[PDB]
Amino acid sequence: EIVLTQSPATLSLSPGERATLSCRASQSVGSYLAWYQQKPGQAPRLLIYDASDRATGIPARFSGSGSGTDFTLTISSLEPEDFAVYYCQQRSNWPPLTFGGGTKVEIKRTVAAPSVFIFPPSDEQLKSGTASVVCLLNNFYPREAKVQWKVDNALQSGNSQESVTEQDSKDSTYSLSSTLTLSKADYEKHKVYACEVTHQGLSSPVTKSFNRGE
Amino acid sequence: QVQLVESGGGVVQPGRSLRLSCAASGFTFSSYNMHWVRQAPGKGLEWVAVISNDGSNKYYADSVKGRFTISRDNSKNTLYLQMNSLRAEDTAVYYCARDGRSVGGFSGILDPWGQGTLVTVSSASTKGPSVFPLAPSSGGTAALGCLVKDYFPEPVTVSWNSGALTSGVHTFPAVLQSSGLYSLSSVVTVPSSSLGTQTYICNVNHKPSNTKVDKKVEP
Amino acid sequence: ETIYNTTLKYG
Repeated sequence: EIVLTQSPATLSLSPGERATLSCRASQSVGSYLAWYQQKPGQAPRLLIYDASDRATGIPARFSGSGSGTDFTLTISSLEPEDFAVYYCQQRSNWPPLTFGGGTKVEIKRTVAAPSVFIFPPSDEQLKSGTASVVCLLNNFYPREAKVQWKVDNALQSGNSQESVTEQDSKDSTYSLSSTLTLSKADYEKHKVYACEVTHQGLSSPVTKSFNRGE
Repeated sequence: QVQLVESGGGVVQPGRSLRLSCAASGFTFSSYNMHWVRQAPGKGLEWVAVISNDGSNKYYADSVKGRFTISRDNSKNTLYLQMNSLRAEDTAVYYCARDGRSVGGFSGILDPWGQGTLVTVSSASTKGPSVFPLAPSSGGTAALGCLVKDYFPEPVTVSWNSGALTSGVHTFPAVLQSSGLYSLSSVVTVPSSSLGTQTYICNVNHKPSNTKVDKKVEP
Repeated sequence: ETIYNTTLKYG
């Protein structure tokens, strides 16, 4: 199949700035390259087809160019509604029709270090027989962050799950929640529960911890 | 006025079958080839299948060959996707999309797309959540929340103080546990000085199980 | 409406 590679994976820009998105094909697709926009919570929408032709009703700020293996999508001046995900798609050699992996256009802002909070399992949950420890990283930017769980100073790996909010509508930050899950029996075998947070806005990692039963 | 409306998505057990429908309006359905495309949670777009205007020419992604069948009923303006031997990896929103008009074949231009229908491949049974407090631990800012644990299927909604509290609220995407049940947290940051005076209640609604919970969260 | 080039012929 034709492999399409989109770079960068994330573009961080301010409204009103020019946006340039790249798509590269593993072999020539001629001009048979289209671009789709996917806004949060919506289906994709055709923007550009045949490398450079705007679809019906697409504003003039969207343009495309390229042939062979190298293509670009340009938004001359970003509007608020343009912060979205963009996919390229080739129709030169198919089946299968193939898509690039997508480029997210996000709002750029100043670096913000997370505020960190740790929550022990509730007594209510412990009565039911399980223990969830939660670590919250609140309102940080950019989205790259690392959570390291430690249990009596043993680094935990593979036994936690995390998720991240979409960019905040007011301050353009992200937030992250991580849950470490243990049986009640294993939870009661250890004392010190710690969430260690690394982020480029922190001069050194921030650790929030508690001692079980205090 | 071209419109495509998918239906039929739901929970289906691994190895079982499900048929999706796409109802077309606002154009001459029999004149157009039609596609299915899918999008796994948090992932990109994957083309699934195409069918010619008259139903005679069909093609499929390698990942669904031998398991999925595309078909259409032009008299009913409906496109179908019969999905057999479903696998966890088939979990996705499924979109129908109209193939751009061309002479003598398929174009491979997808325009427009429907709103999608969600297929969840799972052995889990419907189960309402347990709702546990994330209790606040200075003249500064405190965090508190609700852990909405062990429910199935998605989705759940969470509000705070019946919608009166929205500033500083973060309700996170659920995660799928190895049990096959989901877990979600919803938090809010508030003034530490408010903890003795202000009541904080998270309002959880898991509509698939008709389960509503109002959970007061106290220090 | 737009008429596109065919990229996959019918059988």
